[PDB]
Amino acid sequence: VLEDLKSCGLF
Amino acid sequence: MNGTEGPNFYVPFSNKTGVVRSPFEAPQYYLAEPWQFSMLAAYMFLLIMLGFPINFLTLYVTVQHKKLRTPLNYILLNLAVADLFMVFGGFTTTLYTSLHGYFVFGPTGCNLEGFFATLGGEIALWSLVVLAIERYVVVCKPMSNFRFGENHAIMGVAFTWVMALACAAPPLVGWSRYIPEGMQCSCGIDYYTPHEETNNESFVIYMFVVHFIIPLIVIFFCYGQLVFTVKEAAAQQQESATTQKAEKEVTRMVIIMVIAFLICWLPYAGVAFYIFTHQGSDFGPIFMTIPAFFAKTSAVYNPVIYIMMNKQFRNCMVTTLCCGKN
Ligand SMILES: *[C@@H]1O[C@H](CO)[C@@H](O[C@@H]2O[C@H](CO)[C@@H](O[C@@H]3O[C@H](CO)[C@@H](O)[C@H](O)[C@@H]3O[C@@H]3O[C@H](CO)[C@@H](O)[C@H](O)[C@@H]3O)[C@H](O)[C@H]2NC(C)=O)[C@H](O)[C@H]1NC(C)=O
Ligand SMILES: *[C@@H]1O[C@H](CO)[C@@H](O)[C@H](O[C@@H]2O[C@H](CO)[C@@H](O)[C@H](O)[C@H]2NC(C)=O)[C@H]1NC(C)=O
Ligand SMILES: CCCCCCCCCO[C@@H]1O[C@H](CO)[C@@H](O)[C@H](O)[C@H]1O
Ligand SMILES: CCCCCCCCCO[C@@H]1O[C@H](CO)[C@@H](O)[C@H](O)[C@H]1O
Ligand SMILES: *C(=O)CCCCCCCCCCCCCCC
Repeated sequence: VLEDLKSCGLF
Repeated sequence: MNGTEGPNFYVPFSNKTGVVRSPFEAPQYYLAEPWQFSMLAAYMFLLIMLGFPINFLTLYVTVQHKKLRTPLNYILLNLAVADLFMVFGGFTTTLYTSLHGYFVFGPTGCNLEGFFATLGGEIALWSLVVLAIERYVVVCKPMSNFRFGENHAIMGVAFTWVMALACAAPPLVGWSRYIPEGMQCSCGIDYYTPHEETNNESFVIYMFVVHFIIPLIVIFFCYGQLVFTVKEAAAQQQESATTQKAEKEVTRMVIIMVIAFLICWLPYAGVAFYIFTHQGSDFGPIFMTIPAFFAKTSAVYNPVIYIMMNKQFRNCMVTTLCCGKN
């Protein structure tokens, strides 16, 4: 889930 | 009766003393002291001096850093442009008119200023909605075998434009109207006078439902699902310290975004709802400016939250502002 979060600028 | 009516205006001041003037013709120094108009100008100046650099810089670093030009970032650029519509459509014009003590640009300028300021605010609003939807789709993956690409990002941006026009354009053609608000130096939607000739009542209801309730429901649902998804992933992977950090940080950001949204729109929604429920009541010029204060200042704190607190944008901004230094 981390790469999707990074892709969204959330983490 | 607390107000003075005119063909394209409503001054929130009684004309029983004969001192009230058209807000398109003469200073409104009877509904507020001159120094209060100066403080209106001062605040507009503050919003320009903070709002323009932060939003223009967002566009500027995107031109210089190619890693920022990703489909998921399109809606953030859309936000930045929207805020600039608020800065030049509204803030600069209000700076100028407040220094005169009235809306010197007349009824035509009132529609112009009203349209672009409202347009800017609504594009920003629906950008925040689209952003939530996109983030929900990408992270929670409600659709199997779906990949968010450039075309989806373009549709999302176009959607905000259409929704914003669905709000900003009707007052130009007879559904509600633009008139000076509060201290009569800026123009906006008439959500407080019973003007049946433009059917104000129905438009305010339409606004409340479509452009407040629906965005609120969507943002809450999407970010609620997102928090649940990340909470669940972390629970199923407690051996990963990074996944635990992610869950904490995401929950924090979702709270910040939800609260910021409410701070921006709940005053306007609250005041409108009150006037709607309590029609036949006195509302001061300074009182009407309060919901405008919260809504307009979003041109500064939204890019702080959505751009500056975004690690990718923040790093690129720091690099740009510090001449190549990391
Ligand atoms: C708030 O109330 C005030 C006072 O009631 C409003 O101002 C008044 O507006 C009228 C016009 O609607 C002004 O009429 C003029 O009166 C002066 C008297 O000193 C004089 O110049 C004229 O009589 C003039 O009327 C016109 O005169 C020409 C002259 O050729 C004639 O041809 C016209 O037919 C017509 O008679 C009056 O002075 C104003 N009074 C004050 C104190 O300003 C004001 O409009 C109200 N505010 C709002 C927003 O409606
Ligand atoms: C105009 O504003 C004055 C205050 O200066 C106010 O007295 C008038 O009457 C108000 O009407 C309301 C309608 O129900 C009522 O709820 C309220 O209590 C009443 N104000 C007072 C002090 O009794 C206002 N009139 C209008 C038509 O707005
Ligand atoms: C109103 C807000 C809308 C903002 C949209 C700005 C998009 C800017 C990025 O363009 C894209 O850059 C990529 C890398 O250079 C190219 O691969 C791609 O083909 C091109 O389309
Ligand atoms: C939203 C629920 C309540 C609806 C009734 C109030 C609508 C009128 C408020 O106008 C607002 O004025 C701001 C400053 O000009 C703009 O930034 C914003 O875009 C615009 O919407
Ligand atoms: C390349 O390395 C450029 C370095 C820039 C350093 C600038 C530091 C000072 C910025 C402060 C700006 C304050 C302005 C206040 C105006 C009211």
